[PDB]
Amino acid sequence: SKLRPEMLQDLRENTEFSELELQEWYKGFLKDCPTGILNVDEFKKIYANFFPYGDASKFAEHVFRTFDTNSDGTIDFREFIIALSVTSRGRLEQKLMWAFSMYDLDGNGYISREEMLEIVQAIYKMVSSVMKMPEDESTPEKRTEKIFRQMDTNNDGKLSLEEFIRGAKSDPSIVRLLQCDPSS
Ligand SMILES: [Ca+2]
Ligand SMILES: [Ca+2]
Ligand SMILES: [Ca+2]
Repeated sequence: SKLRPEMLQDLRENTEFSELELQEWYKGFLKDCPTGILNVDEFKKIYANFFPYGDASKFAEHVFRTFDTNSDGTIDFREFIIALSVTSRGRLEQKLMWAFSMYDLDGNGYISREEMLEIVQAIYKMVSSVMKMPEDESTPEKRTEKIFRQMDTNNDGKLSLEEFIRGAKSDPSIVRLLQCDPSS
């Protein structure tokens, strides 16, 4: 019912959750996923709460690939909570590291254009029914077109991690966030 003391400490180190929150998350996790393992179909049902199932499905699949760090087809409680912790309470630097690890489809250390386009397409499909887009990045190809041509510094047609991180920071939602840096 409850995390072992040895387990608990490993997760306090690798997440930004308190012990109480970890115990509460674990209980609730087993509550909702009795096997102790989340598979892809389950993960799609989670996303389907927030956006329509069919639409959200391909994005969900990519997220799952990334959460599933050992890459076996399921997510244990550890992979879940660590992924949750990073994405929801991580440093900005390490959020983008994780986002990069998602876009780099074949895990070679570079995002190719066709890797980018693919993710961007999935985000657009999930969202299509409910958010209405800017004007110039209001099509996956157009967007992928903006991103590369703002982020590919050395022009090899690939994004390195450092290119990725630097460029993301001129996203408006980051430009906003950064105005809240408590270093004033
Ligand atoms: Ca796994
Ligand atoms: Ca790649
Ligand atoms: Ca490059």
